[PDB]
Formats: sequence, C-alpha cells, structure tokens
Amino acid sequence: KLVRLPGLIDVHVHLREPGGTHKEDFASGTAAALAGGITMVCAMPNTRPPIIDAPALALAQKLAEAGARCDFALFLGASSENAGTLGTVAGSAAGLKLYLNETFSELRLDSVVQWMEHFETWPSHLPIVAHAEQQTVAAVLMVAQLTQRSVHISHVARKEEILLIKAAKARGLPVTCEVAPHHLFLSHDDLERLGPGKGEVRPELGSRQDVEALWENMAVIDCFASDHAPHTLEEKCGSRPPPGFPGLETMLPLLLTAVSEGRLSLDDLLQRLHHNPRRIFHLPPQEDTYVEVDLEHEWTIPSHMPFSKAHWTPFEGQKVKGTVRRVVLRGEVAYIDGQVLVPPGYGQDVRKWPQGAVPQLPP
Amino acid sequence: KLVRLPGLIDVHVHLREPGGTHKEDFASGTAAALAGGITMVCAMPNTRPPIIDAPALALAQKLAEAGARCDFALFLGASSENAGTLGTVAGSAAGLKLYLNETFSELRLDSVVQWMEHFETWPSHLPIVAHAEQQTVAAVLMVAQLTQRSVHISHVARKEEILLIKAAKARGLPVTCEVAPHHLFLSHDDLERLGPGKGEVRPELGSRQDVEALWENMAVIDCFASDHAPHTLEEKCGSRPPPGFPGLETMLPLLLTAVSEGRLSLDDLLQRLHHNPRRIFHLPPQEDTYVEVDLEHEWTIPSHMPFSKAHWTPFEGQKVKGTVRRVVLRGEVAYIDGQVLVPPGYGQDVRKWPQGAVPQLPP
Ligand SMILES: NC(=O)N[C@@H](CC(=O)O)C(=O)O
Ligand SMILES: NC(=O)N[C@@H](CC(=O)O)C(=O)O
Ligand SMILES: [Zn+2]
Ligand SMILES: [Zn+2]
Ligand SMILES: [Zn+2]
Ligand SMILES: [Zn+2]
Repeated sequence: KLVRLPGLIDVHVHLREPGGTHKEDFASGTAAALAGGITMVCAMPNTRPPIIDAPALALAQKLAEAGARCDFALFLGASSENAGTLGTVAGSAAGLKLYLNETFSELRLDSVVQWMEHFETWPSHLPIVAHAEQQTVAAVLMVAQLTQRSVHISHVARKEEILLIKAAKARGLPVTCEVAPHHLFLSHDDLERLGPGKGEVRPELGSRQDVEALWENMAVIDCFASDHAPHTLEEKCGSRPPPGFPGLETMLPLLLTAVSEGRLSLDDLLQRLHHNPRRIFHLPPQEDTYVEVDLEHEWTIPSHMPFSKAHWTPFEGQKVKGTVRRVVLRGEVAYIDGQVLVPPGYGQDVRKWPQGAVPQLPP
Repeated sequence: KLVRLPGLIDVHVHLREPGGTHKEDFASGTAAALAGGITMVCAMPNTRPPIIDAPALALAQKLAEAGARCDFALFLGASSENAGTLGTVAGSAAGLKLYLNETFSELRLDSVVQWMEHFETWPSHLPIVAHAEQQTVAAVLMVAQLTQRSVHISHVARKEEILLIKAAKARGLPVTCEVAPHHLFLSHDDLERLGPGKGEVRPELGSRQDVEALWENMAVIDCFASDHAPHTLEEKCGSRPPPGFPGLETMLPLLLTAVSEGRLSLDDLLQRLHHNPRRIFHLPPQEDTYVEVDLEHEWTIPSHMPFSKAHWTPFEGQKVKGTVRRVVLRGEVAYIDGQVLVPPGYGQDVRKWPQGAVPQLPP
C-alpha cells in the first residue's frame, strides 16, 4: 500500500549549470530531485558565472527552462558590488542569497556594512537567505533587526546555532531556518569511514551532541533542505577537496526511515518539505502533482545513486526503509521505480506563474 | 601657562600582575599611567592565573593594593565554566570582560550560547565589556538585545565596526564603545617601519580608510582607552610575537597634539577620557585630583618611554605637542616632570569606596 504525498520542495540545491556541468546540470540534478520525490527546487547562485546580475540571471533562466525536468526558482546572489542594482529583477528570483562564511563560492562579502546595504536595498517583501555559521547567525540576525525584516538561515548544523535561533524565536524575531539531512544522520563518528576529502562539507559535520540537539529541537526547524552540493569523486578525493555532499536522491529515504522509527511524524516531515518551504519562499502550488512512496521497502544506500553526476554519496552503506515509487508532475508521470519519464525542459520557472509572484503593496 | 585637567581614567589596561611581571607590574604600569596623566585605571583579567574566580580576584586585589600608585578597579573575566558563579563578587569588580576573538588570552568561549549565559547571569546593573571584532560586534550586540541589556565594545579599530555601532545607536540600542590611540594614529602605512613582530596587535592596525572613518565618526566614540598591552621587545621581536602595544605614556601626548591641530576639542577629549568612562563604568570621583599639562612643548617620542617595562613603543619618532607636567592624586603630588612621587601601594580599589559601589535596586 503506497502513501500519497504532495509535491515536495527543496529550497536549497546546487545544480552547477552554468559552469560546473561535469558535477551536475539542470537535467541531471532535476532527475535526481524527481527520484528523491522532489517536484520543485530552488537553485543557488554560486555557479560560474555566479548569478549576481541581470544578464547572468537571464542566462540561467534559459538554461533551466531548457534543462530542468521539475519546476524551479532561481536565487540571486549578493556580491560586494550589486547592492541597489537588483530591483528590476528581484521579484523574478527565488530570493537573495548571502554567503557570509568560507565555503564553495565574487561571493564572500568584506564587511557587515555590505550585509546591511543588501538588507536595506533588496525589496522588503522578498526572501533573504544567509549561509551563516556559529556567531555569524547572531551577527546576521542583528543586521535583520537593525533593518526591521526577516531572514532565513541555511543548513543549521550545530547545537550552538539551533539554540541561538530558538532564543531569537522566543523573543518574537522573524527568523526561520532549515537543516540538511547530513547534519541529522552523520556526525564526527562517520569521518573515519568517510575520510578527510569526502568528509569535507560546510557547515562541517557536527558532534553527536550537535546531532542530538537538532533532533531534540525539531520544533525549531522550519524546513529540511538537502544543500545538494555535487562534486565528482575525483574532486572530493583530490588535493584540494571542495566542500559539499550530493543529497537529493537520499534525503527523503533517510527521513522516511526516521518516520518509520517514530523519530518524527509524517506530518512533521510534510511541514518541513512542503508547507513551510511554500510559505517562507512564497512558492505556488503545483496542480495535479504528487509523490507515491513505499514505507515498507528496506534497502541499503549504494556507493552512488543513479542520477546525480557526483557519482558518490556519503550515506553509502546506511540502511533505509522508504522508497519513492512514483512521481506525477502537473499531470504527467515524471518518475517510476528508477526511470525518469519527463524530458529536460519539462520543468518551468514558478516565478513566472501568476500564482508564483510574491504579493506586494503597490509601490 | 599650564592647563588643569581633571583626573583622567583609562578603562582598558593590562598590568600583567600576577604572572607576567617581566612585562609590567602594578607598580610600573601605574607609574606609566601617572606619567600619562591617568589617575585611575581599570585592569583587564587576562593575567596568569586569569581573574575568573573569587580566589584569583582576592589575590589580584591584594597585589594591586600593595603595588598600585594610582587608583584602580579590577575586571573579572568570563570563562567557559564560570557563568552563574560570580554573583557574590561581581559588584567588587570593574565589570565583566568577554574575550570573543583570538588574541592574548582559559579565555576564549566556545559558543555564543556561553555568551548568552554570561549576559543572563552577570548582574544586570553591572558593566559588561567585549573584545569583539568585525562581525563579532554584530553578534554580541544581538546577544545583548536578546538579553535586554547594554554592552561596551573595546578597541573599535575599523570603519566596518564604527559604522555598525553608529547604526545600532541610531536605533536606540544601549551600546557604547572606545577607541585606542594606535587605531587613530597608526595604520597599515606604518607596518613597514614597525615590522611584522612589533606591528602585531589585536585588532590589527587598520587601513588609512579605517583610520579616517574613526576620526570622521568621533561622535560615535564614547571613550578613549589605551589597551595598554605591554610585552618586552624580545617577545615582540621573537618567533611568536604576542599582540599588543604599550600606550599609557603616549596616549595623552598623542591626543593633545590632535587637540592643538584642531582635530578635536579639549572638551571632546575630556568627555572621552573622564566623563564617559565615569558614567559607563560607574567610577567615583577622585577628591583633590588633577593633571597639569603644557600644550606648547614640542617633542619626539623616543625608542622607549621611561616607565613601562615593555621598554619599546610603536610611536617612536612621532612628533607630539603636549606634555604632562604635574599630577596630584588625592592631595599628594604623584608625578612631576618625569619623576613619580607616590610609592607602590598609594593607589586604592575604587570599588571599595562608598561612592564607588554601583547603585542597584534592592534584591
Ligand atoms: N555546503 C557545501 O559544503 N558546499 C556548497 C556551498 C554552501 O552551501 O555553502 C556547494 O555549493 O558546494
Ligand atoms: N590587544 C592586544 O593585542 N593584546 C592584548 C589583548 C586584548 O586587548 O585583546 C594583551 O593583553 O596583550
Ligand atoms: Zn551554504
Ligand atoms: Zn548550499
Ligand atoms: Zn582586546
Ligand atoms: Zn586589552
């Protein structure tokens, strides 16, 4: 007996096109999304060129419209030069992304004054997301308060961070956050198996106590998002390994396993992979769209999942219970038991749908 | 014709006793203070042992009472273990010091949650000072807001930091700050002369634009404080140079030079070295205490000033106009033209004076 879920949304993926297409492209990354029960993705801007101006966004939109198999929205990225320049295209983007710490990314900012300038100039009704680790969470929260608006914190990975956010929420501050599956299902204890290259990710894998703190504070977690960050094995195993894990194909199976163990409920999962993503990023519904999963099927994660060009996975060898059997996207069968059945280009930019524009007061 | 100033206060000095007495001790450091026209100092807790518990404070109090030539208050330092343990001795200290970045200091904290715990447990009516650089300023400001209290930011050194504080003040937030003379009178341009060892200090020397931004934003600066941080030349020139400059003997002459050039007024100076220190740290007046200075005398800073055991200075070769001629402390001549005339032990702990206790609501 299969369980029907709504179309799930991953608000944090790296699809590497343009410029890193050996790692992933729109076609392979969205195939990976569909296989993981995800029907809508928000693609991060740290591509090559990065999506930091109108011409780069225009290019990315056409690449996505031609390559994507599921629906999508594209982030703009904040740079040291583009504050106050994105107003005409801002509403066409998923939101604005700030990279506030060292990681795989034209996009580190030099000064908190630059963060302020972005918070002041980006339209107030549109989403802002920050990569903000440890004390940087507190710092960007301060900037959000000085500028009287909200912020969404990406991949929370530490007890320190989740408790800070918890304290902010208790004070009524408008902050939301997401947690990635590797920070719920991997820890320092796995670094021996993974090794130092494969194990590179930002935020880094946490201690057992970090992992336990995220589960204990599930009520504080608004969204799950994969931070699908594909790099090839050669890259992960080489002399200067980039940080990141692929995760679209493994996220839902990992979480369904946790549901079957009673670690969270099916509703808890759907709030975090469907409802809260919709409401935080003002993402539209998808007509005639759903995912059928099998919660009984036990399997072991192989050395690589079928679709991502990353062709490796840090979850290799983990036992899971839960499978994506079928995905229907806008009335077409998109995925069945390992076969993707919609072509590159089937996917659409949800920000161009009338119901996908973010409501605003007349300016 | 001499100008009579009130007894000046330096809220940020490192006197190195106990445990680093080859660099400075209470007797030599307070001689340096008097020679610089300073009659009251607040001594930082990063000694050996550090002042992080009642027994260390008790030891430091006796050392200071026996060695100090001018009046003083002693900071407590925050550690990863002492939150919620300092209540009985808190009121006897200058305030609580948090070390939030890498520097010469049992006292880095591991987590912003630890900062929160200190802000929650330290008595609300008593001062808290943070060493907080760059984004850490924003982060500690967030913690202060979550806990609904004030914070004083030590040695602001960057355009980024002063503008962040300016923005916080414009929002009515209770934050004050100080700036040290090296961040007003030295910059990157001096590193060639200083070299990489002598030039080590935290916050590091800023760009010309940082220096210009501090002067332009003088209205935002509540206090000047030396961050007198003596280390010997051998240490500064050796293979692992500690950060810090000695500065008690040079601070007032540098600032008086600026006054004579019309860069700020005598009042601007006295607000920042007397009135604002008093009001932020609840420091008592000193009866029959004053400083006589000569604003006409031109001289060149030598390779070392007479008193500090540091026996070097990064201001060597700078021309100044302005001299401390005489200091009277509580009715005794304490300093005249290079001669200190009060013995070690003349100085007193101002927190033990009835007028030096911080007022509080009945608990
Ligand atoms: N998280 C990572 O380790 N890498 C991400 C960048 C990011 O999300 O910060 C990537 O794009 O490779
Ligand atoms: N500022 C420095 O470079 N050094 C200070 C420590 C401090 O004030 O942070 C010291 O005590 O040596
Ligand atoms: Zn990130
Ligand atoms: Zn990412
Ligand atoms: Zn400091
Ligand atoms: Zn200091």
